[PDB]
Amino acid sequence: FRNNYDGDTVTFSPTGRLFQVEYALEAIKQGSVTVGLRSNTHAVLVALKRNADELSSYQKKIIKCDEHMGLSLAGLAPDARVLSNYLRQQCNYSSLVFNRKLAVERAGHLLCDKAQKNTQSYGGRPYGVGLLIIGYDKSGAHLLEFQPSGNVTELYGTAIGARSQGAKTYLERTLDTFIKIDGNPDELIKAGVEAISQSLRDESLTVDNLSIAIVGKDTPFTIYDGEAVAKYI
Amino acid sequence: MDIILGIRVQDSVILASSKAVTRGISVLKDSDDKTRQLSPHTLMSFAGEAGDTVQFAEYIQANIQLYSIREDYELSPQAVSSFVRQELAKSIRSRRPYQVNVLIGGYDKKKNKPELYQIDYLGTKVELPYGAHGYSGFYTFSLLDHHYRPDMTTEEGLDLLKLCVQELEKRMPMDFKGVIVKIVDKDGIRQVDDFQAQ
Amino acid sequence: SDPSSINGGIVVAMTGKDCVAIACDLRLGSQSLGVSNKFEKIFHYGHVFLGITGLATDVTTLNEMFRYKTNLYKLKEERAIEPETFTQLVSSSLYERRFGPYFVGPVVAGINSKSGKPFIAGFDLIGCIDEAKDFIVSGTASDQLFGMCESLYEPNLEPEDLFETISQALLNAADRDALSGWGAVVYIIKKDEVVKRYLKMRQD
Amino acid sequence: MTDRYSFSLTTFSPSGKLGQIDYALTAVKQGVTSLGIKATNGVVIATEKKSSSPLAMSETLSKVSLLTPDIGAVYSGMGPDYRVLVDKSRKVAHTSYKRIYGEYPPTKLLVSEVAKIMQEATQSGGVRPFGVSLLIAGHDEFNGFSLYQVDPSGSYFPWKATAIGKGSVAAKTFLEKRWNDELELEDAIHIALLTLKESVEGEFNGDTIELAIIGDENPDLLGYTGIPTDKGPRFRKLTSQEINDRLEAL
Amino acid sequence: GSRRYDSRTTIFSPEGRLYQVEYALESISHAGTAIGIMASDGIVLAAERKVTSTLLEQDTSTEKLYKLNDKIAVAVAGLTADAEILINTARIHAQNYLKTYNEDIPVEILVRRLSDIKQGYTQHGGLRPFGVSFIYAGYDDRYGYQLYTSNPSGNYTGWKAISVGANTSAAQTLLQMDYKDDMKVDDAIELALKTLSKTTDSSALTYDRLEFATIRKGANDGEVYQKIFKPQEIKDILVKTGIT
Amino acid sequence: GTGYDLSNSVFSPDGRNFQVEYAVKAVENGTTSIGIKCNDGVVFAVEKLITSKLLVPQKNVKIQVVDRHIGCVYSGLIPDGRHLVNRGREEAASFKKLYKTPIPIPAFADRLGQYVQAHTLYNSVRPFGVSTIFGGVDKNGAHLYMLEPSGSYWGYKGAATGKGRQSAKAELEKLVDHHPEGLSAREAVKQAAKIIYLAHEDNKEKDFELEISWCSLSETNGLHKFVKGDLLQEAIDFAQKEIN
Amino acid sequence: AGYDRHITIFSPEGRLYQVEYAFKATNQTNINSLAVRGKDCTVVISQKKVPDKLLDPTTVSYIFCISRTIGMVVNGPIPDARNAALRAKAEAAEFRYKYGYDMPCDVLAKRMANLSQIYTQRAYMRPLGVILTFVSVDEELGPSIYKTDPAGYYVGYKATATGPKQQEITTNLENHFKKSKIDHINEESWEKVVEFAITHMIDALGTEFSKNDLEVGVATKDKFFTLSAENIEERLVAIAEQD
Amino acid sequence: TTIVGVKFNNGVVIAADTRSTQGPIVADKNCAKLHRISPKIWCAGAGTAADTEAVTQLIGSNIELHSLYTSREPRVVSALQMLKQHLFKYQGHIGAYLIVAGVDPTGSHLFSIHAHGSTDVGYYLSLGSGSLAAMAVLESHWKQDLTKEEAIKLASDAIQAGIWNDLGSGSNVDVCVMEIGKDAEYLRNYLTPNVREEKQKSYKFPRGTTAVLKESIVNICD
Amino acid sequence: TSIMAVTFKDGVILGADSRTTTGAYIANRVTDKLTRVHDKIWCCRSGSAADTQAIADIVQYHLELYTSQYGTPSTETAASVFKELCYENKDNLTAGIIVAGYDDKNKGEVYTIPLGGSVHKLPYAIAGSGSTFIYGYCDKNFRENMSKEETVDFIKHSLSQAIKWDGSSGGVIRMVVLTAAGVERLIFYPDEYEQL
Repeated sequence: FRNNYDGDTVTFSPTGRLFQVEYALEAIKQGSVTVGLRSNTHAVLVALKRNADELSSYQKKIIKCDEHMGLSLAGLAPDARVLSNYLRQQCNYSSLVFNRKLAVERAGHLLCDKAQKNTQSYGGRPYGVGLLIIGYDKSGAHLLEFQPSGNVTELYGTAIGARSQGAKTYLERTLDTFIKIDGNPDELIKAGVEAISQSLRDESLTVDNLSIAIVGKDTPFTIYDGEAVAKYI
Repeated sequence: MDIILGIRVQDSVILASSKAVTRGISVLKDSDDKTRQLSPHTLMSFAGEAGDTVQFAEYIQANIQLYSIREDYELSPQAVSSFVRQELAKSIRSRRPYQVNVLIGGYDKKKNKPELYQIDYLGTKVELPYGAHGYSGFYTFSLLDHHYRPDMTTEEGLDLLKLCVQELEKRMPMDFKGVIVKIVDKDGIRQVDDFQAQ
Repeated sequence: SDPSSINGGIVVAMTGKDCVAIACDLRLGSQSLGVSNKFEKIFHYGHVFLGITGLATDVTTLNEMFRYKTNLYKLKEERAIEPETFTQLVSSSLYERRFGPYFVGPVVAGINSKSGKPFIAGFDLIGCIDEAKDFIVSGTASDQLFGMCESLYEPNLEPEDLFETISQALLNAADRDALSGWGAVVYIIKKDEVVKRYLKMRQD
Repeated sequence: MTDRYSFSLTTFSPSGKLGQIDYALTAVKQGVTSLGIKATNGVVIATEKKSSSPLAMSETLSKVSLLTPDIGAVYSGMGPDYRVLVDKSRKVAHTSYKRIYGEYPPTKLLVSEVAKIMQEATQSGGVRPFGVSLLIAGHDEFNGFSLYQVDPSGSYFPWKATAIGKGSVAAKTFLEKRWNDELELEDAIHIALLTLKESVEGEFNGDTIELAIIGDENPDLLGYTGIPTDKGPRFRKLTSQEINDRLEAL
Repeated sequence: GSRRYDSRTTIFSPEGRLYQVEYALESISHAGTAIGIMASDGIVLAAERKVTSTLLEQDTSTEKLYKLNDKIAVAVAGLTADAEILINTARIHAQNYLKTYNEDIPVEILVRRLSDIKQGYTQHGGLRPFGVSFIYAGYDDRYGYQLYTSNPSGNYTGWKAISVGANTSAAQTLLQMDYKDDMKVDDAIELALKTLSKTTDSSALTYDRLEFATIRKGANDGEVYQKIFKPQEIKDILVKTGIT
Repeated sequence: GTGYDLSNSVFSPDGRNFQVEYAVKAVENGTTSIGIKCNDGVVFAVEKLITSKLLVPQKNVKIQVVDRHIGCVYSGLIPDGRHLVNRGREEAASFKKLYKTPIPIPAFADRLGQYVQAHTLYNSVRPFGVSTIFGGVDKNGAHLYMLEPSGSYWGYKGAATGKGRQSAKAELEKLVDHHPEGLSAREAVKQAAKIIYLAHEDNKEKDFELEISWCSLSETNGLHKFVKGDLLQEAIDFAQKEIN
Repeated sequence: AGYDRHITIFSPEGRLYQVEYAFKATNQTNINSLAVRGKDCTVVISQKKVPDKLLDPTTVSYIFCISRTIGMVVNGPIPDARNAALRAKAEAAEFRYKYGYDMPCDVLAKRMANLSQIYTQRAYMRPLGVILTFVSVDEELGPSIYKTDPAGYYVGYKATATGPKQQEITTNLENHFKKSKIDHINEESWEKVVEFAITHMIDALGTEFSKNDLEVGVATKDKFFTLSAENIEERLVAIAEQD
Repeated sequence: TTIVGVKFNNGVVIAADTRSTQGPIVADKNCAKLHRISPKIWCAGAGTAADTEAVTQLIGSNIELHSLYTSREPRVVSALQMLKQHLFKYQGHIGAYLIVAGVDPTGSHLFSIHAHGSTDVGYYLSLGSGSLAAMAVLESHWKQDLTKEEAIKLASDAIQAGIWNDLGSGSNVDVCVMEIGKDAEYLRNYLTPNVREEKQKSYKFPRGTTAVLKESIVNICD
Repeated sequence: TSIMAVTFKDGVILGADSRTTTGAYIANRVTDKLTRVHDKIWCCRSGSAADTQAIADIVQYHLELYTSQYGTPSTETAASVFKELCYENKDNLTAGIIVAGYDDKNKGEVYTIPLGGSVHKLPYAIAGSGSTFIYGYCDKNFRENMSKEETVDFIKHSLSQAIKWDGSSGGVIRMVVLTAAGVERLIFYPDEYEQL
């Protein structure tokens, strides 16, 4: 068991499991925590960036995909780059060909299908990264959770990475409050920072440690780093 | 077009090639050397389409030099000419053919015989005592039919080329700006540096 | 204009009593300009003889092709190619280039080594086999050659007489064609021996 | 999809053996006996038609196959492998020879093409070797009559007479007793039936035995008249009745 | 997937040897011995057919000595089917050369080409190597009579006399003993037969178990001649040398 | 010996393909889904396990449409289901492009079947980790199908798969007996809601969301449509009243 | 001592275990079929078993109409069966297009047997776990039965049977053709040939059949067709009024 | 060229003249224009001579392989289908025009094929430069239920119309008869109505007439 | 060529002349231009004989494979396959096909497919070079739900006029009647239809 059935993604275990996919899932858990949440007017990403040394920079975890869509990552950053690039192209294709901003729901379906092809063919490997996609389209604010198994889920709020369960239980309690935060971006970010801090343990949220992103009704997807997020610590 | 003449005498092949390079209404150069040494005892002269002419000659040169290194041996003039003919014959049915005519003057060290080969752009090879490409043949062949002998010395050969060049300078419409003359014999290839006033 | 007229040249083959002849002129020109008077258009592979008129580069290329192919044939079969079989090889090789053909008029001549039976054949440029008992003709003076052969020929000629007939067919035909002549060569072919004779003709 | 087996399945073992070729030869050993005998004026190839059921019609399965008008084949080993080798052998006689030279290949060269096909299944990526040994009998003008054996390795050898499959060791020994260089075709048919009778357990008659010859031209089998040089095929399969005639005087 | 069933035919051992080349060489050491000997006036090729029968047609058979060219031949040791694949490509190469240069291919150039094909199956492709070793016998106007050998590695070397197949160690000692530089073809014919006669795994050395060839200047011509000995001719030369 | 269950295309000694059987375990592990054939259409329903309050209700849609007249639902690895439906949609478009008519459900069933079967033929792919229930209305009536990981599929009166398949099948069998003359689309929708609720006792530990779709000649014009609003609540109320 | 049983390469004994295990798969469905030739017809009988009450019985079939003239019954799992069916149909149609006449039963069988032989020699393709029995009234050969298996073997039959209890059907039919001395069922109408087939399946298997326990395919001059449950019932009434 | 095909009560006959031309010149005065696809399926071709011969041997080769594969006598519709699909692929660039006739297990058949890949069926057909001359004879004397002897006569008369009136046709008449029951009989030079008259003179020259410069023996052996 | 197909009460009838010319020479005077692609789906062919023969053969292949898998195809489906080939290869085809068929549900149907590869479902259709001369006649004389005998008379009178004026049309008038009863071949000789 396990030993014999985890050599490649093309092999089912005797209980119907896909261990290579499950090992890829484990790369996300080792990844640094990031939180997503939304109301009816805005959607917010908050991420805890990780460094190597005190001499090193903090690995950026948020990537803009279009003016109305973007995502945060936990796991293999190179794989997030590939998937975010694909999403950038799909968003771009929709605009050029149909003059239409891509629905966040359709973006989720496209990621699912792209991840799935890597879980059924020989020689490849699953993607070793998880993604939280936020956006504002023709049906309002949206937040998605992408796992490299191919499973994509629309949520009000969630978290991924190490110790992400803390932030997730907080949001699960705070649900009725933060969903009502309409027409107030600062207050949604506060609720996102209070959630991300639930997953802390090692350190405190410093100025070059924290990264935040916001998208909404009259707000293009925009990333905040450094002194721009000093007012939230 | 450009003047390309060849003559095999007793112990050597002599190649004479015009120095002019003309584009449209202007003579761009009057000292052009229309020749490449393919091996120590084999010389090829060329005439035809602007770019194709040098590109082909250098490509052949590169191939014969490659052979020489690999085998540590110089191919016979006959072998080199056959290789050249085959390359030309390929190109004539290709997308854009090499429009190049060549003479190959060589000294076969195994036979101790000079050898001259005329090959046109179609891959029409033929071994001759004397050869020309283009219109120049229309004057020189009859001249050489008269005055050529197979036992001529290298010096008698040069006198005979002078007669050909004088006839071309008299009757050809183009100013081809004289010729560069080279001799191929058992000691290799040398240039007759003073043909302008010999 | 016409690739079959640029160089000039002729070939003719005739059958006789226990023998075959094949002849060609020696001219190689470029339009009006005669270039070589040593351009032989007959080749042989073992005892099978092949003449080729038309574009000179293709004459040379096809000779090298059939030498290449007959050499491999001998190595595999452990025997020399026979005229009948070679005729089929020439045919199929030409037709392989149906839409980019060799501009040639080939002519096969020989005696089968087993049956001793004289054999000749001709082809168009894409390999249609002209098989005739009497004679085959090809080249820029083919009209002239058909005229001479039809008039001069009779069946069952001895080698010494066939020589006179084919030579005189070629000579008088060549002299009515600007692009043919400049020398001639005639192969008299028998089971045991083959004699080659260069003919004296007009040099204009 | 995609034949990702682009590597050999036959490789050398430490002892130098090519395992799959040996194992293919072992498959041939289990196969029913077939034989061939070369006479001065013909060749005979024979084998047992071992039916898999009495409800089967053994006429619909021929173990003896025409490849060209003057060439025939029989085998020992796996039948399905033989069937596709025949398809390929017939085709290669056209594409690699008849369409070039306008005549059928001589026996040695057709054998050579079949051998090449079998050699390639010994070295190419993602295949096993053929589990058959063929006996090919034929005629051509310049070589006369010939008989060849072809093995799973692609190796082939000319024979005066031989057998392959189940009882090949005994059968060869019996052929060495009876063969000489002055046999007529009918003498060879007789030697072939005697030899084959030692291999068959059950019924031995024209319905259970299959037998063909390469001999004289059969103008009655050509299908047309008018061309003197075309005299008909040299390959002929003997009928059930023709075999029984020679068993009554056995 | 497929990875599981791949023997990996082109990898090094920890000792820096190619497994499959070594195992192919082992295969060839069981093959019938073939010998080549170069004289001043020609080359001898002699080979032993291992495993024969009374019914094996020797007149038609040709399992060890093959003609590549009018001036070049080879003796084979190993898988015959593998050899024929290589033979045929070598024959095409010689003809391509001839078509290109209008000169017969020099012997080394042919040997290098064929040995490079072998080397390929050794470095890429994932296929088993050809289980063959060749002795090449040929003549050209640059080096005259030449003898070469190639094995499954793709390495080739030049020789005055050499053996391939079984008992090469014994055969090479015997050749090194009785060979001298000023030999004549007829003396070499004897040397090759004697050497086979001592190394044979069979009882005696009879005509029906041999292939024999010479590449001589033809005695009376001026150019090279390739003689592949017929069964009766081998039976005769076997009596002359004193092995009836 | 052993090791027959490591590669996809491999037959075990008793003629089985263990990798397909292992794929079934992935399906058996999944959510329960069903199909109900009524007298002029088909109804599909599925259990959606609510992991948390954070899942947006009524979003995360699981039932998928193919062309305009076919519904598909599946249990097991959801991505594999989507992959299958994407293929189905490509396949239905092709059929319509060439033949003009919308693809008949039997024709469509085989298209999925042949594709799923193809993924049991080679070791370079793994089988589909879903059983798919699907169907709709065509030229000659309604059709319901279930397709397993082996590629096996049949026509059904009612179908069930996933964790609670035994419960569902038991209820489905009672409906076939007690409504022999045929059930209506209105009834089948209510009856499907009941069965998903009764089947949910297997996953009773966590909360769930109901999803229903239907394709009926009289109720939807032979087009696939989702059940929303007052009709969905009516079906939920019926199931809650039946559970007590 | 392991991987030679996973792909189609020779075992030390010269065997192909994956071929032998594919034969095993043919019996997985626990269904028996048989085929007999009439005077100018060919009939195939196959057991029909519908265990689940939730199945639509009209979709449970192992008989296929390959062409207007050819029919095929499969012993083996349905996915592989339909794979073989779809291919045979495509092959049948391509033959008619390229060669201008209907593909004969025996030629289709050879073709499908060649394809099967390929899976037996190439590693990446598995054998199909099926035995295909083709039937027709060939315009040259008349009533025809040709059967192919996972080894790539095929042959024509006077009559044949396939499945777990193949041997009981086979010996029953063997004994009949020993008594009757001919190689077909001497009967003018196909309906009586269907009755013969069903009668001999009942005797051999020692089991009675209802209208839903059987599938029947009939080939006649220029058409192959399958019988409905009611067509079969008519046939089962005929045998009862005589037994 | 003149070629015809004529069905009769128990089979089919085809015929052709024997003149081969290159422009206005006659190359072969006894060319054989009746080709074989299979033993009992024969072919007569017009247009580009190389194409008719090439396409007839290709389909002939594939028909042989098909016959061996199916263990069945080749049919005329198979030759027809393969020829037309090959020709259609090349959009008339293969300049083959054929009358294909023969017998097989399904009966006797007569078809025409054109270079672009269209086919016709009939009881009497003609093609080539002598097509119209021959068709005039066929339209004047054809009737239904012809005998073998009447069919050979009619077909032969039709080729003569081409021979005498068409400049592109001449010399002899080749015939092939294909009857349902029997072997096909190819009747090479069934008629020879154009024997060249004895010449007025002999042009055998006295030996030495031709001047020779150089003479040598050629080496064939090695 | 003059060709037409006419729907009527019991089904549909296809009609055609039998003349094919190369220039002014009649290469075939007894051509059959009514071509079967299925039991009760036939077509009338005009344009390049090579093209329409190749099209019809491919369509017949597709419908044979369609039938094997999905049962009897509709007339619309056949028209769709013709259209697909004609439209997608419009640069290399000169084909004008009328497709006519009968099934039990839809009764008789006629689809015309002109040069470009467009499809037009019509009560009746005319095509071929000769059709130009009978646009007026047909428009004034066609009625819906005619009887078999009326429809045979309409086609016979129509084509006889097309033949009378068009040099590229002539020979016999072939018809193919498609109904529930089956398929009926009719033929009418010059001495009958010229007299009309």
